[PDB]
Amino acid sequence: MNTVPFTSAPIEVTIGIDQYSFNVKENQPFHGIKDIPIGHVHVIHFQHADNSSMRYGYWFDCRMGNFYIQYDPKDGLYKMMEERDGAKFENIVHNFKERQMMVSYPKIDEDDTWYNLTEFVQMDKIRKIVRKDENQFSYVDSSMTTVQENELSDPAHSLNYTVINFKSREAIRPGHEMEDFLDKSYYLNTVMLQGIFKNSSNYFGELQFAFLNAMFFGNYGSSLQWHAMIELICSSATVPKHMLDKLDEILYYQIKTLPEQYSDILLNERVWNICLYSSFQKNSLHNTEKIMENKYPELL
Amino acid sequence: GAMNSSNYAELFNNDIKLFVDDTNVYRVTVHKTFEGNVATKAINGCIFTLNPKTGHLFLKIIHTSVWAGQKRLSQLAKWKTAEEVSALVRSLPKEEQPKQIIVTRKAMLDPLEVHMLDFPNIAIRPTELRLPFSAAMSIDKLSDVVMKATEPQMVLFNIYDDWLDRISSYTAFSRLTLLLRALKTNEESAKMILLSDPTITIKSYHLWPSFTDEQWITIESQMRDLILTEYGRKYNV
Ligand SMILES: Cc1ccccc1CC(N)=O
Repeated sequence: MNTVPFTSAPIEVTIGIDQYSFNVKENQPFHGIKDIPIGHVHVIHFQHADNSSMRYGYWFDCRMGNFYIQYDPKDGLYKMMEERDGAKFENIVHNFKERQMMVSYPKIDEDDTWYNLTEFVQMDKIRKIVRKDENQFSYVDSSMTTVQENELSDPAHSLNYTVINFKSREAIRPGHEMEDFLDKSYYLNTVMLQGIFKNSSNYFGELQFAFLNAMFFGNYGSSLQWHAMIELICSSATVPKHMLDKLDEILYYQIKTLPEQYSDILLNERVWNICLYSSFQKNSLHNTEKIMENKYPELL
Repeated sequence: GAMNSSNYAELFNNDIKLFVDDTNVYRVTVHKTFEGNVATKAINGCIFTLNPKTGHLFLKIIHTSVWAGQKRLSQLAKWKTAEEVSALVRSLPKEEQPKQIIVTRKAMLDPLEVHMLDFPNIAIRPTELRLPFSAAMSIDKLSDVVMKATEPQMVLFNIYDDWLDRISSYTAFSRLTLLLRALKTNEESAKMILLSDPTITIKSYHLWPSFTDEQWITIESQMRDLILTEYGRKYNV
């Protein structure tokens, strides 16, 4: 079990850690989060009391280093930093724990939610989508645009998701126009899976990372990406059976965890209706179809 | 953007453009089978691809063999249309390719877009106009060449005959749309009006009668009257 200590909490802020969240008062004695499960990526995120705009946060993996948070009064945000000195770090944390100034990662034992939402998400793939190689952790916020969005302005601050475009030469073989447009299997299996992602695990990892950025930061380009990666599978007549079963599980837990009051903006009517009811895979997502029907029957 | 009453004059500028209508590509008669079920029998169709500035009509005849052994023919017809329009553009010299293709039915947008991916600087546009191009098969010479075809065939017609020697494109397109609107709402009456007079003939290579300017005014009035009457009847107004 690892720890992310905080130097201080000088401004009032709502702090999230994965699907959990805590309110912290201005200058409240607060020195971090302990008992963070090892073996998964994590995200620690922030919404200031005075600016409900710009949710922002950091993706990290405690196996990759010792990380802490410190507020920067010049840039006006809580920053993640790495501590290279293992002994300095252990000592800071030990003191803070002894003073019982840390919240505990509040994992129920029965609960697999975070595992299920991050099953295929790997820190090294996050770092290729979010390019800032001097740091071992990745910053994401509400405003960051995707590469694809940028094509239709700052490259250094972009989300480099894999570009999917159903009306593109990459998607459509010359001479197979109608075939490839109505059955995207050659785009899914040959172009994306075999060519770009290499395997379905990396595909699922990017799909899951896009969803989480959409949910935790309201990142609109991430939501576009999540839905595109779902629609590419559902619009393919030929999908490995293991992928379909795993997709049903992935989407079930995403739909389960989504805030009920965000389903209006985070769920695209056309994609979900086409996927659950018209597509080749309308009959391959039983768990996802059942939780969508019993929770968001309005959207459908 | 979509073409409508507001940007109508754009049809007659010097940017090359083509209308494409697919309403007569897949044509069937519906009949009963021996067992009393219903079946379709296809007949020859055509793509109606028209330059509204010049009157060029590239009439691609769609022979019933193109449907043999195919499923979901109404869907396939849209993709066949787009395949043939793309092949027409490719055949055309670069300076003769359109800058826009306006489709008369929005369901042609995605098929044409996908077939035209190699032409990213050709704009594919829908329209809010209810153009009467479906009535093209009420033009006798056009109907005759479609039904007689024994194989796929492209036939080249001036749909304005030589009207452009005396009138502008705008006026020619208005006359064409009026004649076609008339043939669509009451084909029998429309055709009676055009051929009532034995002394007015159709040149061997033209589609419409050789009316003088004054006879065109009478004809156009007769066609307007036909259209308003039918409209009253349609709505009891
Ligand atoms: C179709 C046609 C009609 C009248 C004149 C010239 C043509 C040939 C062309 N547009 O390539």
